[PDB]
Amino acid sequence: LTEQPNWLMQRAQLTPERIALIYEDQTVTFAELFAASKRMAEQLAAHSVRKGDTAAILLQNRAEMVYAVHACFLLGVKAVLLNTKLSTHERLFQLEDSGSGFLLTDSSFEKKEYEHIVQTIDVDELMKEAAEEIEIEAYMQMDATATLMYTSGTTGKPKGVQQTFGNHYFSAVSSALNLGITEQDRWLIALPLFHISGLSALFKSVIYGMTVVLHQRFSVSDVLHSINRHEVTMISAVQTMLASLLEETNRCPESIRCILLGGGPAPLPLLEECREKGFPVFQSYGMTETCSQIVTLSPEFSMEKLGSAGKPLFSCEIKIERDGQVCEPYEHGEIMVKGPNVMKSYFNRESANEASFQNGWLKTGDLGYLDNEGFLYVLDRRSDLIISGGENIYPAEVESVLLSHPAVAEAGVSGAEDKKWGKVPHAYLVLHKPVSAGELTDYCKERLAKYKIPAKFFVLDRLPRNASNKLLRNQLKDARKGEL
Amino acid sequence: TEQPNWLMQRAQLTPERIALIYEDQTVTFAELFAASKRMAEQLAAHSVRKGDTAAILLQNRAEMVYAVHACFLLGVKAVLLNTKLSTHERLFQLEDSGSGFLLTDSSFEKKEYEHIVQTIDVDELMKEAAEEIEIEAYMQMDATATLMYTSGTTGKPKGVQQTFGNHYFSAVSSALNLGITEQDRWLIALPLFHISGLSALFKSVIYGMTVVLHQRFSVSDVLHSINRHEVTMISAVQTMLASLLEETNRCPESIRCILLGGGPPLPLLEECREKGFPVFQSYGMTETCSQIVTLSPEFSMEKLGSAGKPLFSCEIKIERDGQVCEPYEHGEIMVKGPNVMKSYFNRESANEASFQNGWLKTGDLGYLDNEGFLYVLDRR
Ligand SMILES: Nc1ncnc2c1ncn2[C@@H]1O[C@H](COP(=O)(O)OC(=O)CCC(=O)c2ccccc2C(=O)O)[C@@H](O)[C@H]1O
Ligand SMILES: [N]C1=N[C]=NC2=C1N=[C]N2[C]1O[C]([C]OP([O])(=O)/O=C(\[O])[C][C]C(=O)C2=C(C([O])=O)[C]=[C][C]=[C]2)[C]([O])[C]1[O]
Ligand SMILES: [Cl-]
Ligand SMILES: [Cl-]
Ligand SMILES: [Cl-]
Ligand SMILES: [Cl-]
Ligand SMILES: [Mg+2]
Repeated sequence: LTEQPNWLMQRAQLTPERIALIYEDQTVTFAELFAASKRMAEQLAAHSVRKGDTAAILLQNRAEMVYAVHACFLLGVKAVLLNTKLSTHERLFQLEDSGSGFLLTDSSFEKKEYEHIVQTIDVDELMKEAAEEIEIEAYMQMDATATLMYTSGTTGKPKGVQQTFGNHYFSAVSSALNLGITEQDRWLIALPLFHISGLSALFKSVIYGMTVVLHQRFSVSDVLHSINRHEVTMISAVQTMLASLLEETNRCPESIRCILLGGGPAPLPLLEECREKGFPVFQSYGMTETCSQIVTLSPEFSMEKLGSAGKPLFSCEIKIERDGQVCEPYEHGEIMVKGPNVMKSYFNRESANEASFQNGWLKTGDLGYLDNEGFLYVLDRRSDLIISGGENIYPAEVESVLLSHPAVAEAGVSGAEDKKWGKVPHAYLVLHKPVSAGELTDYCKERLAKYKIPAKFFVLDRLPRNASNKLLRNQLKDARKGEL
Repeated sequence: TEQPNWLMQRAQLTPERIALIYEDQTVTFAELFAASKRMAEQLAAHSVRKGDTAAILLQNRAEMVYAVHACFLLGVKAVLLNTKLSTHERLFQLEDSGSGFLLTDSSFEKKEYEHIVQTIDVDELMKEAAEEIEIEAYMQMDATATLMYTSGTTGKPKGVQQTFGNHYFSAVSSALNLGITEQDRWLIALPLFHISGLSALFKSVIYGMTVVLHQRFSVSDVLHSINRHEVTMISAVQTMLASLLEETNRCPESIRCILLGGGPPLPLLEECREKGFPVFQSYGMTETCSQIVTLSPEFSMEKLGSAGKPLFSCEIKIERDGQVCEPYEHGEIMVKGPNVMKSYFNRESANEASFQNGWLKTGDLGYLDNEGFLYVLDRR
């Protein structure tokens, strides 16, 4: 079991002089990281931040933010990670809903807009203060909520995912049983730390005793220099980052032994060149609810199983279900997951919890299927499913064939009411060059069943997205002009 | 509170990975699961039901590995019996453990146990046809997986109840300590009824790692097996380490870790650190389901003859007269962690005497230096 020694505390005790964090070319050892985090904890403690409270963190990727997360752990305070791209309204909603009483942030955000709800605290000025030394929380309770992270689904109001210390621990372990651990391993994070893809590395770090090379943002050149300067072996990335890394290099940096690719679907041709040029890409499937990846695939299988998300990590389980009955191979249904990395429950979401759980299994809201060998193929969100005359239209499928076209930069497919059929597919595009709708229909013709092809076409400057750049399909109708 | 069966899931993930090398045949994990499922079905035919306790009296064989897993797949507590013990020593443990069955073979005399347990000849058992059964696809973390008896003086042997959870966290903690590599293969010439050997079987299904298995230790045999199968991890006691040093000058380049367990010695370590042998000194016991403290080779000159530091998730402290001991101040070593045993089987007195607030009094003595390294002395 029910408790473990604090990960950072014990890691500092075991290997004090291992590098914990590399940011901006400055280095921080685990002993230093613990000292910093303990110091920040004591400084927070002087602001009436008591054990059992809830603190929200609104920060860009800095070394200070790493301190803040650990400081909350050492104080025994639930850390709420806030997406920095949220509107003032969205931030306030999550602040209130989470029951945060504090907001750790800096001068780059308008802290004054939230004083009326929570006690705001500037990180840089907090560290300039003096404080009475406190005795930290030396033990993490495995079933205690460590961090609260909000879902970014395009359906309904965002839910707070309760991630336990146990969840994070088993995420780190399962991943390591899958990827292996060397003493020379170093992980580069250019993804935000308020997202689970970035946050989880901080826990991998102290549990493995592994150095995290931290970047505030992703630039291909800064990353490539960083990889070579620090002998980076592990890197986490989304599709666009991987695509950009291929444009700027012929060969993959020898130092890199793993590229954990997640967050969504990757186009087959992109993966095919990674195979070609020796990029060790690990396709993965996971969510905030699962504390990161829960299903991963090995470069050995990328061609063989190109479109596949892989198999469950050790200790983890997946199944495909439809109307309560388990699906046959290739039979489409809802992806359900299970394992010690799966969240406790959504915070303060009675309806969502009851509905999303069935006998210890989590309904992910994702549609997909398994092949004969059990490899997972993710399809699309169920909520975004389009029915055209009894037939199922997965927007991600049509968006993919549209995206593959050169003149098409962004594609969005939505279900519009039709008389002849239940709904009809509509394509909302952003374009690099102009494309004739004839050449476009003649492009979808060779790649899609007739009913899948978008009846009409629209053109825009941008597509409706939330703070996670996820496409808001229900808001597509409408923003702008459409030609034929 | 539960994980899918390690062997079953491992077989699902990487079916074709070698699970076992029992020279010189090979068993894939898919094969290991198939063999272990068959033996389970054959045992059920002998009225071996879930919740029962079965004793295993075998020496290092592929069939012994199947037997352990067959118990897990059946939901049967496995008692691993030391073959070097006398007959009355095993009879005591059979009575004590509450075993209903004894799995063994021709090398041991059945009907020298039949008057106390129902005996089954594993080799005979395998030849028999049996109906299919639905295996126990889940391991409960808090349920007793194996029962191993304390082979030590100062009292009648106690049965250590080792949970599936204990074994898992054992395997994980050592991984966090030693690291896992795709090309890793562990060599076990130690007896499988001792936790030093048994734990490797669990590392195998959890890591997805090949175990090269020997019956006994013979230095020439081990070195040939090391190079033929490219062993990278080796478990050994000092007698084995002194032998391998007294045979060849150069350490096989394939080996990356030599996990030394049991007692000390000090002059022998220098002969390894200078000869290129990556020896890892460790402090562990049946109670802690293997090692709980290991010592990295890089800090062996500075740490002299130290046990090392606790594995991740694990804790050690030194106590005397109920109070904590300062650095270098002697006292009893006390361990704590998810790899530490729940309780002795049917030993209420020993349980209360040995456990104080989730801490296990080891019955051993030692201290910690300024840098927190464990230096171990002796038993009471
Ligand atoms: N592989 C794949 N295919 C298709 N759809 C996919 C997908 N992976 C995720 N998804 C969809 O995104 C939803 C989950 O999004 P979030 O809840 O906000 O969190 C994540 O995306 C987890 C990804 C992640 O953690 C990551 C990202 C980048 C590099 C590494 C890692 C990592 O696992 O550590 C979900 O609903 C699903 O439909
Ligand atoms: N190191 C040391 N030192 C001193 N002492 C000791 C040590 N170690 C141990 N020790 C002792 O002994 C005992 C215990 O015993 P048992 O329980 O019976 O068993 C054991 O030991 C275990 C070990 C192991 O496991 C091994 C390994 C691992 O870890 O894995 C490897 C190899 C070998 C072995 C106690 O009591 C103490 O005291
Ligand atoms: Cl809102
Ligand atoms: Cl390591
Ligand atoms: Cl459906
Ligand atoms: Cl252990
Ligand atoms: Mg498992």
